[PDB]
Amino acid sequence: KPILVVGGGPAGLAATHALANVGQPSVLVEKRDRLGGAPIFSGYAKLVPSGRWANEAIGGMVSRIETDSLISIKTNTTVVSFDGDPNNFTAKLSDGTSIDCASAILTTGFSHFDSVNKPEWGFGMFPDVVTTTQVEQMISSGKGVRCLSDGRKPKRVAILLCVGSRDRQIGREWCSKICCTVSANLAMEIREELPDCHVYIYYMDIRTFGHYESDYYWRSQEEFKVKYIKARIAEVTSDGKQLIVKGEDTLVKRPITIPFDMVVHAIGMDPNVDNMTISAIFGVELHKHGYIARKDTYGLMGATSRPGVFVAGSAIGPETIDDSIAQANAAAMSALSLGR
Amino acid sequence: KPILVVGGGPAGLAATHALANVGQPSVLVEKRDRLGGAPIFSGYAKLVPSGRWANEAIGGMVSRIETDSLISIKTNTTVVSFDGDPNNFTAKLSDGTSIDCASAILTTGFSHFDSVNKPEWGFGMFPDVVTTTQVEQMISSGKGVRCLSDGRKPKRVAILLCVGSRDRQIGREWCSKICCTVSANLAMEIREELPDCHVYIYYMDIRTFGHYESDYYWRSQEEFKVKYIKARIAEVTSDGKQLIVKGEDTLVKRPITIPFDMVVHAIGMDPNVDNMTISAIFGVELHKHGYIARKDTYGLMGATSRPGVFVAGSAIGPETIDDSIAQANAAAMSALSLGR
Ligand SMILES: Cc1cc2nc3c(=O)[nH]c(=O)nc-3n(C[C@H](O)[C@H](O)[C@H](O)COP(=O)(O)OP(=O)(O)OC[C@H]3O[C@@H](n4cnc5c(N)ncnc54)[C@H](O)[C@@H]3O)c2cc1C
Ligand SMILES: Cc1cc2nc3c(=O)[nH]c(=O)nc-3n(C[C@H](O)[C@H](O)[C@H](O)COP(=O)(O)OP(=O)(O)OC[C@H]3O[C@@H](n4cnc5c(N)ncnc54)[C@H](O)[C@@H]3O)c2cc1C
Ligand code: SF4
Ligand code: SF4
Repeated sequence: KPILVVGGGPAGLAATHALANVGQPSVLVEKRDRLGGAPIFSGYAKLVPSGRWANEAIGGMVSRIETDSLISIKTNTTVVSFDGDPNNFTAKLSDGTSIDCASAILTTGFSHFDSVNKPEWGFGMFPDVVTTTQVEQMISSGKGVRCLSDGRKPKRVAILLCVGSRDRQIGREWCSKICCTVSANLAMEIREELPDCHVYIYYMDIRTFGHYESDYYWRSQEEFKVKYIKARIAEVTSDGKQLIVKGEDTLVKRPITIPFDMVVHAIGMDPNVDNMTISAIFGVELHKHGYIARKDTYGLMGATSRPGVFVAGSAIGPETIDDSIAQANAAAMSALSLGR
Repeated sequence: KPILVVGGGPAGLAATHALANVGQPSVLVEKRDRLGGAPIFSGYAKLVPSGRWANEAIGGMVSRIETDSLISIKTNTTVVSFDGDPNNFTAKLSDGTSIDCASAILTTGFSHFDSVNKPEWGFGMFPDVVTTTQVEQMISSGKGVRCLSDGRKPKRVAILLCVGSRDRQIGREWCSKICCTVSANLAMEIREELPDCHVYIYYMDIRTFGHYESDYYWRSQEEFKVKYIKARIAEVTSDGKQLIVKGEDTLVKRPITIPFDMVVHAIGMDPNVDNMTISAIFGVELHKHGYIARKDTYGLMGATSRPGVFVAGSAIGPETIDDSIAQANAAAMSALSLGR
């Protein structure tokens, strides 16, 4: 009897591999054409905290399951119906396949915030307003960091933190957790490629928690001369030659009008746009902010509101790769407990 | 053979229970007289993010293993020698017992920072300078938040963040990760008990990441009127009857001299004082800052530098309870893979 794992990103790749390593078969259902989740589909460059290229690090997590006979992979597929009870579930797939499964682990991840939803910060208005995902792709493709307007190397880059996060006005109250460290990492990578480029990070708080404090926040300043300015950004405009970052220096109303060649948005981790459908299909409760709800960890690790259905990773909220992998292995550990 | 789990806090309690739930026996070695780790021996009150009392939440994690015949608990015991290879280890315990084990999981945790090590901030000088652990104990005992000097209810409380963290001068470069949220939680608990008490939190950054942003940072301000001031604290002194917090108000570079009844230190999570001994005994590498090193998560989740030895939780660095529990379940999952 296999365990159904839904979503083939870092979390689903970790859960299926962990189960295969104890001789438990699984079926991995992935909606996209390829596995790897956001780090692969979105072309991430070097990951935090390892410094390894996502194509290699997550690519290896994909490779090792693609030829493991205990894992049946279904790409370009979704679960259209799910019924039954623990050790007696039936999952029907979009291609007509029916799977008799013991349990299900939801590793369906998140959705990148679309910066068109924060219009005052200029995304979609000006080509040189880019997301962190675009910068990751410029680096990971080896093309390099360049302005989209004319292909030039930027001499001044601003990174705006909290784009689509910590923003009650657009219904996104959460902190997306990893964007501070990702921005510090990207700022160092920009500086390594472009030694004449000045990088400024405009923030509300810097949240390089744990080991990220010295490895990313300190290092970005001392080795790479990245500048950090506490400011509430009002808008991004254009004077026809440069982009202009307008805001209030500190937490008060001290006006700032600073010119830049490129403005990067540290976009947040929205709940997966498919969560209302996943909730209806699997019969699992959602968190008040739209993520898939998880019970407290002291009881059954990774449990959803439904017996026999588990959840791990960014499906539950903004989350890092290391934590998503730990959660996925733990949810696999909980699903195995149903066999007694 | 059984799996050896060292340290009976949240992580060790989670690993042993998860193994027993799949029929794998374990031996839990705990140096102290009781299980529960820091939340129990340090008398934590309500936990984040659950809001449940640690005595109930972690107490249940202890209870459920104390009568599970698949788990052999050895309190007041340490591992004095460890030798062998995966599926062929021998652990010798301080009580003379010898354990033939398949693998070992290190869940040996951390050590609370002692603020006698930041003397300019008044700990040990004045009875009303307390740690967050002391405030947790005032609440969890049901005695309530009271000044040690005369037993009065404080009317003004200051919480100083980053005590023993983010401080290169004392060799503690890391961010201790959970103290921002713990302080916001404690500030709300103080306000709930003492409606006439004003609580001020002095910070460098507020790091209520993920779901903690709206549940703790925003709620502490909007529902509980907790005040947050960005400031670098130079010293804590006394005028004879009250404490004086002296610093520099970051936002508008101007000095501050503010009176308080109680000053709380948000103490950091140092590496376990036993880590050099554990490293020597188990033959595992340490992180540059003294924690137990963990390999990257993309390979084998929870692996140390030594084959067959795993690590989870605050042993690796400052860590939350939910993350420590997930990591412990994941390390149990990796230890099970050694059976092939
Ligand atoms: C710019 C940027 C850089 C980042 N870099 C880092 C970094 O360096 N380090 C770090 O720790 N974190 C990083 N993160 C965070 C990282 O993206 C997440 O931790 C990680 O992708 C979460 O993995 P996951 O498996 O939970 O979800 P995802 O990566 O979102 O994978 C979910 C998978 O499920 C699939 N899926 C979705 N819906 C369905 C459905 N209905 N049916 C079936 N399949 C479905 C998706 O197609 C996808 O393949 C970064 C984030 C951003 C925005
Ligand atoms: C004031 C305060 C409040 C906190 N509140 C929260 C909260 O609300 N929510 C949250 O998520 N986090 C909280 N934390 C963090 C929390 O304490 C940790 O996440 C948690 O204790 C880590 O669990 P652990 O099992 O890794 O380690 P520990 O709790 O440190 O347990 C380690 C165990 O191993 C034992 N041990 C140590 N050395 C040896 C050895 N040589 N041999 C054998 N046994 C050994 C110890 O005696 C102990 O029982 C708080 C921290 C502080 C300082
Ligand atoms: S991690 Fe940093 S950039 Fe991301 S939402 Fe939180 S405070 Fe903003
Ligand atoms: S979590 Fe907050 S209080 Fe703790 S070290 Fe980090 S910034 Fe300081």
